[PDB]
Amino acid sequence: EIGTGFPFDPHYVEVLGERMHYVDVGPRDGTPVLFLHGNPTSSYVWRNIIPHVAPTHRCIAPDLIGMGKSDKPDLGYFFDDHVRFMDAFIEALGLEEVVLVIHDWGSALGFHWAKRNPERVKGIAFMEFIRPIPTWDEWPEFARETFQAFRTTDVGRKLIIDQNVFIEGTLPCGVVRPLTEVEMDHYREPFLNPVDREPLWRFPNELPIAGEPANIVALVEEYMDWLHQSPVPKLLFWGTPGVLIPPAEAARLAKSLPNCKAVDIGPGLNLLQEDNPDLIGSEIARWLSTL
Ligand SMILES: [Cl-]
Repeated sequence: EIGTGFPFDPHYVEVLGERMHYVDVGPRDGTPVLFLHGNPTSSYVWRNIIPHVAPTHRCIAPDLIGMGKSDKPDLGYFFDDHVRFMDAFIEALGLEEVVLVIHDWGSALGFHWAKRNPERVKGIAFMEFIRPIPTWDEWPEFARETFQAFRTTDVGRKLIIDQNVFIEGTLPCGVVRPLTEVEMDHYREPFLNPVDREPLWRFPNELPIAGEPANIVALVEEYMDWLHQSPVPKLLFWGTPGVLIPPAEAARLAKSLPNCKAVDIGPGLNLLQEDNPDLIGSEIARWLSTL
């Protein structure tokens, strides 16, 4: 039974005029472990991983601005807006050195932060993360047509803003096991008002695919170059068939990235946390003990 509950007291901090919500559990001392979720999830995606880590480490898991239980201002919710809010969140909590556990757009946030603050990062655990996607040929027909549809201000907004397709359609397609309606309700909660679904649409329009948008492709190429040269301890989780990171890509990264341990979680698509939380949390705790 994969737990469906979210038993964490809410914490809030004011960041750039907006309230950001975060989970904060574990001992107050030591190096903190910072969990960054992506699209279209929240700290909820970490709920069954954090308990493997909280016995011996501080766990901080924020909700991105406009997502989860964080405030929802009238922004475009560009990656750049998320960079500003996450930078500020980390300083507002007074974090110095951290370990990162990051996923999907959370990973783009983490890597881009790590690149800009390499002396402050003691380890990075990552999974199903954002890397440049050279061609649409890498995706199957349905995914290709859907995400190409997403990347317009007409049909894309109709699908994601009006019809809430990213939550009701895409999200369960990123999990091998069937999500329950209780879990779905936790993922749905932040976007019950359609005007609040703006981040769900801007994120796929930011994905670095076949060279566009050029600025996001450049930013991501930068932090990937950094990641290939830094000796920071790395822990890569991957599954089969995977989505952003197919088994061949995981193998490549496992050998080419310095100081990288790779863990096969078994069956998985994008939300690896929902398919093997026990192994992911267990391995993160284990890996942490070696840092
Ligand atoms: Cl996305």
